Amino acid sequence: SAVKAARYGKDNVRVYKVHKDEKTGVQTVYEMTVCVLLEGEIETSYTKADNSVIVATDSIKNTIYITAKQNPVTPPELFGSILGTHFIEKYNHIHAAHVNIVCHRWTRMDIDGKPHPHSFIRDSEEKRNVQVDVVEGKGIDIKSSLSGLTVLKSTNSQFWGFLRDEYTTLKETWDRILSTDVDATWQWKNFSGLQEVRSHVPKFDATWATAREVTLKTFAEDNSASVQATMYKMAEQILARQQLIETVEYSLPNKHYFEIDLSWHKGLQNTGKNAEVFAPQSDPNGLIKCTVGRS
Amino acid sequence: SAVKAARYGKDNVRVYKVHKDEKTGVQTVYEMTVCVLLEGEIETSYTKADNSVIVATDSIKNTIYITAKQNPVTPPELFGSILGTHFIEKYNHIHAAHVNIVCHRWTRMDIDGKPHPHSFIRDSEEKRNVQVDVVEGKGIDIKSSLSGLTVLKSTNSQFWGFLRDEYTTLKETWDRILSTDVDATWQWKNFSGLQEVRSHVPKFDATWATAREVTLKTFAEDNSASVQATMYKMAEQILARQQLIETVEYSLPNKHYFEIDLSWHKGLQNTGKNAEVFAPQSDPNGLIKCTVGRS
Amino acid sequence: SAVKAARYGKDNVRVYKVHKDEKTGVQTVYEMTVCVLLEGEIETSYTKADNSVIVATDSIKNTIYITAKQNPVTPPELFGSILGTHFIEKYNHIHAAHVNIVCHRWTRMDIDGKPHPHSFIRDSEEKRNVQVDVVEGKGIDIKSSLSGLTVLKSTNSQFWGFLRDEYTTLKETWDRILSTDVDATWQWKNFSGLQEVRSHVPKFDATWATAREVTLKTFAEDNSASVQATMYKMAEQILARQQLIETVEYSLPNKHYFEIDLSWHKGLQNTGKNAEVFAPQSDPNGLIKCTVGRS
Amino acid sequence: SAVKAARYGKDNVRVYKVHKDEKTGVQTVYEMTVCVLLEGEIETSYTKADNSVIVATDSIKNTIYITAKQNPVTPPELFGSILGTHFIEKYNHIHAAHVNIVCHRWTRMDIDGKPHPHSFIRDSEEKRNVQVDVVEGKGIDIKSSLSGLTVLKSTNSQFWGFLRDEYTTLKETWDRILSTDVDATWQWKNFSGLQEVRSHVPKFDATWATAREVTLKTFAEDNSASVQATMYKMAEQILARQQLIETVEYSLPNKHYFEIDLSWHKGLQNTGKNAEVFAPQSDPNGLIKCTVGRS
Ligand SMILES: O=c1[nH]c(=O)c2nn[nH]c2[nH]1
Ligand SMILES: O=c1[nH]c(=O)c2nn[nH]c2[nH]1
Ligand SMILES: O=c1[nH]c(=O)c2nn[nH]c2[nH]1
Ligand SMILES: O=c1[nH]c(=O)c2nn[nH]c2[nH]1
Ligand SMILES: [Ar]
Ligand SMILES: [Ar]
Ligand SMILES: [Ar]
Ligand SMILES: [Ar]
Ligand SMILES: [Ar]
Ligand SMILES: [Ar]
Ligand SMILES: [Ar]
Ligand SMILES: [Ar]
Ligand code: NA
Ligand code: NA
Ligand code: NA
Ligand code: NA
Repeated sequence: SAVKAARYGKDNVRVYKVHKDEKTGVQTVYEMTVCVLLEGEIETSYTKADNSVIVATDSIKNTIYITAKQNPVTPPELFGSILGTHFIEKYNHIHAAHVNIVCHRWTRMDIDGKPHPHSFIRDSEEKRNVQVDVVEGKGIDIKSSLSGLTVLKSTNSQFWGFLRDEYTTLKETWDRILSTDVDATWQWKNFSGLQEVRSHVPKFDATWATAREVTLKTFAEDNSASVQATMYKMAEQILARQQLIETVEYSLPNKHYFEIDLSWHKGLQNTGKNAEVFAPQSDPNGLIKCTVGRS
Repeated sequence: SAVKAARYGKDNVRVYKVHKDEKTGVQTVYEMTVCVLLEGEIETSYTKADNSVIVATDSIKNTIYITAKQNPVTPPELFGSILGTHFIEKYNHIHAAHVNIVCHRWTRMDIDGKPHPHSFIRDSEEKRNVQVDVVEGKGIDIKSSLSGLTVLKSTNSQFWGFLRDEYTTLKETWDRILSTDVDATWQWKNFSGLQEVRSHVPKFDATWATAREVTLKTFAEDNSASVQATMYKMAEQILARQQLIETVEYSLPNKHYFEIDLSWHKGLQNTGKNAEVFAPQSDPNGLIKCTVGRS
Repeated sequence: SAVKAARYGKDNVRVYKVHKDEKTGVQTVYEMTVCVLLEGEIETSYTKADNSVIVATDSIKNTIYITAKQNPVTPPELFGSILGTHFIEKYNHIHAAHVNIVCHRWTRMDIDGKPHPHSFIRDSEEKRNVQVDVVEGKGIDIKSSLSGLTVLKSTNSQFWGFLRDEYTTLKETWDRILSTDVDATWQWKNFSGLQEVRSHVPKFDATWATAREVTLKTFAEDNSASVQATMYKMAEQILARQQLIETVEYSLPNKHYFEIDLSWHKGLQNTGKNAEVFAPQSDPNGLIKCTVGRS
Repeated sequence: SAVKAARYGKDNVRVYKVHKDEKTGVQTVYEMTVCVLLEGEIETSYTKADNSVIVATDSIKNTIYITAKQNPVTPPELFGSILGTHFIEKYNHIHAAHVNIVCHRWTRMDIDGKPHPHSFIRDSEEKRNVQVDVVEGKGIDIKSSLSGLTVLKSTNSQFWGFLRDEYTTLKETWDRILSTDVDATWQWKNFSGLQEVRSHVPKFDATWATAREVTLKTFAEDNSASVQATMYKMAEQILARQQLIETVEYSLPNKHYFEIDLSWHKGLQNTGKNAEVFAPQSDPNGLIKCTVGRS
């Protein structure tokens, strides 16, 4: 046998960091879950019980904590880059670092009108994430995303004119519910190293903000021909609003809500135009993915 | 043997309902998970295979759906009452109905400044719930609650002067993080029936709003002596702001965040006054409950 | 206001312990999640910021770990008792200790026929649990249970002759699937203290074994008239097989599996006697509880 | 813009099927969760609101159910192939079908010694899975796996001689606990179509059985130099026992259990050779992956 591929490291490192403006007295907190996996000349640790090549997962956990103390942890794209550059610059036999960051929401609380200086609320389970791959002599590839953004519109969603054969039972509809959890990824042009990443830093928040803003607006205003048609509109708006983005990716569940025929009981009318009460369906669910780049 | 207690019914009924103002064109959606358990003279179904006494769980699922079409599903306290009264008035041998409702958030989206007429976002996993027990010849007891409200303050939390013996290793602190998920219950005075419930309807939202408002403010403004001291302050503020509430209950995890000594590495300083990076601890967690009523 | 009820302590303490027979070289591992909540004269910690009355949750976490080192952690009923007695005997102002233990399965692996001396497998997510309430001057109440025991029979389950009214749509069936997760609790006679608990120790495993054995057999052999009828049979068999048990409790979901009419497509026959393919329904689910004691 | 990649279909289709030997009266049940995603000339559904190209996700749900009635659902590798071939042979514009199956355990119950003819138990949350990609004019690629297989050995695991620098705090150990959840994938040689898949059918169970048997034995008998060294041994044993397997993949968390220094309290000794009580750590966790093919 032989080692064809190998990576190893530390998953699920929970990390908190506070910033104290000792002038204003305003505190900002950040919270993330971090994973770092390394590659390189580490095959012997697998084939020959040679641990001499292993930076211990424990130590990678140390490094995450250390790097966070020594550097800003915002924006995620930058922290990832700094963390991954460390591993490949520090160790000769380590040739790639793979850094996934999941960011958790701590939104400043508004109390009696006023933004409060050090109290926070998890106002969603929506996440901002990054995948940052730092390969030696290749640069830094960054996939940014927002995920777990759960939305529902009660009308202005259609689905008609799909293929009908002897497998088809679904009725054409000109008015349905559409609900999804948004998973959106945008992939940056290759950067050459930390310097280039640092030169674009303001763009990372900007593009994230844009992605979320477009997602929410297109969803609410579009008279959806299908999930397919609506997600493509979002994607092409994002690509047009930031040229450092090479591709845009959406994975979207169709979280169906079924009409309930209630007419067997007192001729009660609750379908079509009369539909008021709906059965949310835990499963199964439609799943729709698309990758959109420039023509 | 003999049947000492028995209840049965349907759990986890997912329910959606839209309201369309066909004037304005504004739609409001509601989503909940419903459980109804019945009691009465149903022992024979257990001891003698006598199914004649059983309203089928399936049918209870029907009734939930039906009741929702025939009535408003807001406020939860009212829907519960209507649903539970149905069972005990309809069936002679059914003497109590137990109705738990969990309400899901669908907050209207703000698009380009403007409230959108039919698009919604799950802007938290926080729930509003009710437990409504309708017992025949006894009235309607209602426990309302908010839950899953996750908060964190970065300072203005203390814990010193606790008992110290040969089991104690915890250091006194005059500045720590405090994070919790809020579970708050307030118990209404017994109501006599649907009429009395209907006469107070506006109070149910009001009190909920109050509970959440007090919870968030007391948490942010209080220089916490302990979780114990801070939750009692919330409870007594709620009791004072609504006389139809008999008791107030808080269950609160203490979701610890530990300091990370980083001084073994380059004499780096990250404890006490220097603390910037923290290890959120998934487990274990402190748990603190209190029931507070009037003196 | 005033404190009506109060308890506090530590939840979700994960605990592992190995036993090494240094004779045979056979190791036995145990793993549990532990919660201890205390009561007593602790109101002032809530009303007056008086922390002097508080055994710190941290210290309760210490005590769990310590008690486990100093004592056997099997059987759960005994460990609970020892742990809870500690708190009420140690502290004057602590008058009750509430101890929930959840036990995790580590079943010895069979390798090449032979029981292996120190390798284990989680061969189910089924748990053995205890609730042990130690109240000062009142003794020790113990609720033992098994839970998360998930079963399914493909036939020999019936449900006919239930009430039919204008809410009923469910068809009578003389052959259906029955699936559930078993939650079974048996409540011991009050014990006077640790001595009495120690005098019965062998009974705790025995009764657990019995409960599981009866549960599985009655489920498999009974031609079920209903969940109601089948669970009562289990309960009365357990009560008859151990006189130190005062009551037996079952909570059981009915995890429905629906027939799929496939006759719209090539007159394919998949209902009634022809039924081969079924839709497992995540929700909603029937829920059936019973408490059975002696006549 | 333009569509770079696109797939769509139905996720989380829950499926049950019983087999009745009407001779013996022995029933066998099967339960799985199924996902089918299609590709082809479907870009217009995204760019031009052209639904004419879409086989509705609903219909794909039908097809899963239908295919299951018309064919055996065991072994998973075969069902996948049949299901995926259907889509690409049926529709001109559909050029690839992607079929993930997750299999759920229903192990026949042993009652009073005897295998019971129609009663079953979920005796683990361990799954057997397949990923079957059917691409038109390319054949059938199959990734089989077992997952969620959770194991722990109490000794005979070592970790020493890893790199030590100014990031390292972890102590070398010649005796620790090793716990993991096993995720093992083995990738078959490309098959040309359904015929070739059918010609190897007996091998699929065999290889699965082998994978699990090797996994469990190597884990229990190996004096682990590291997770790395132990997983490679498993992989090379599997490759040697089946030549139709091209590569073998392991993803493995290191689910750490920490020693508890209890010496601050009554000089109690619970470290090194004395260690009996351990803190299972929910997070973070070491993660170790390897892909092993033939030299
Ligand atoms: O928007 C939709 N896209 C689809 O592909 C689909 N299939 N069924 N329903 C659907 N709705
Ligand atoms: O606020 C707190 N209350 C407690 O009871 C406690 N115990 N440890 N830490 C604590 N913090
Ligand atoms: O066993 C059953 N008990 C019930 O109470 C019931 N209700 N619907 N189906 C049922 N099956
Ligand atoms: O088996 C192990 N492999 C590793 O790579 C490692 N790192 N810390 N501990 C470890 N144990
Ligand atoms: Ar952070
Ligand atoms: Ar969409
Ligand atoms: Ar509703
Ligand atoms: Ar609090
Ligand atoms: Ar234990
Ligand atoms: Ar049952
Ligand atoms: Ar199946
Ligand atoms: Ar391993
Ligand atoms: Na390097
Ligand atoms: Na009645
Ligand atoms: Na006491
Ligand atoms: Na095709």
